Amino acid sequence: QVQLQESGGGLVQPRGSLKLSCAASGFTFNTDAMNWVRQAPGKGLEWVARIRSKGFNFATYYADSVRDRFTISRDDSQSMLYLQMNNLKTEDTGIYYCVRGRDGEAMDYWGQGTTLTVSSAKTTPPSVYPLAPMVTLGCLVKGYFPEPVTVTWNSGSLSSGVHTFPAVLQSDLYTLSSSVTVPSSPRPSETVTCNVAHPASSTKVDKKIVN
Amino acid sequence: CKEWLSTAPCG
Amino acid sequence: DIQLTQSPSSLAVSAGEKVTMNCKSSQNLLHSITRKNYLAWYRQKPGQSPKLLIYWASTRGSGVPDRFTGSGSGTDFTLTISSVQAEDLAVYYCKQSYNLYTFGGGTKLEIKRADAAPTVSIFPPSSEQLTSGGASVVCFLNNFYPKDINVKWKIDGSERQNGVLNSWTDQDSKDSTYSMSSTLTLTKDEYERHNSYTCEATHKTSTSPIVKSFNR
Repeated sequence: QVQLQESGGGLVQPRGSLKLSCAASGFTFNTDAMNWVRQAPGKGLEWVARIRSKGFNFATYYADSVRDRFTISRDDSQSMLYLQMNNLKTEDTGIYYCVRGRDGEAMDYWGQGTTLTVSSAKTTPPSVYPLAPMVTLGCLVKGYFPEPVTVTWNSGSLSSGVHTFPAVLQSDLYTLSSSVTVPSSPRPSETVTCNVAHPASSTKVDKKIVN
Repeated sequence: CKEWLSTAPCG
Repeated sequence: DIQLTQSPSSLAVSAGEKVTMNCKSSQNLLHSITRKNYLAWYRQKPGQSPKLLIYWASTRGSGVPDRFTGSGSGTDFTLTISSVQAEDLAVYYCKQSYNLYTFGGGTKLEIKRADAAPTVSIFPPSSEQLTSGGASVVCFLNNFYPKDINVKWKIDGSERQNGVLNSWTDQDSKDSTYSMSSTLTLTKDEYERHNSYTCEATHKTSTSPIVKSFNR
């Protein structure tokens, strides 16, 4: 199956530089044109760059706003697509998608994306607080930076009845909550844990909602 | 193969 | 730069109904030679990558069901969805490929369903947070419809409006209901100074507000 996996996003300071990468799988990379599309925080999509195949002498195209700053390139032998970003600006904050785009048709497959935040602020670990009282239990993930944070319940066994509310920015820091509803029986008899991960600071906390 | 709309290869 | 404009900005239809949204190009997208209209349609479900639905203005992409019909030519195009189901809530973007790429602002689709009252739940500050010098009272109002709901925080009977962080969720692809979390953050001090805390919710599904309280 086609698999586009991007990596390398993160927190970077204005006027800084970052290099994204995309590992392609499941199709003949050597023949397709590849693109990078981005999505600004709570906005629509904006096509960024495009690199045609070797059969078209590796022709590159760049959006007006990204021209002369970014640099799309590829490695057909490794099936890697790269986006070297320079003179980064706050406007470049967002998720960057790796898109397979056949020349003549349309943008076939998109990756899962990789977040990129451009700010002078600093990485701050999140504080996980166990919100203890079909009974609802919650988990308060507050005061972290930058976005994103990954919240799961019981490592994954608890996916239904869960609601993870979008983070809200406040005084340079983010705050997020996640609620889970389980039958009155499996609590406190069956352990319920709040799993939180903040990549930007290699953080991982298993907060068991005990009470 | 110079134009954006191209579809016929070259070299 | 070709500018695509979409309308409506949001739509709300019931399950089983058919919906029609529009996309208008600032420049003509019909290629004189191939007679093809370089306009595609995509949709992005809550928290997922965009997916191709249609290209060349009418050709459905591979695997895309026949419910999706794309039409129009020149500068005016349309996407029609028939048998709109719960799984279709997302944002629909039209994109142009005539010269470079350009997407539209997107059109959001919402599912009109039966009214549902929220299930309120108030949580006292954790002992761990208290030890940090802060206190955050959290209220979860889940599974309701419509989206509009008012939430008041009352400390001892006085309305506290400063220090509240509200955050809704996207409509749930399965039940079609919304959820909201309200966070009141005070200091250990202020928390120590008061007794009863209440999360008051006003929504059309009830005659009287919903109050969830706890005295310290």
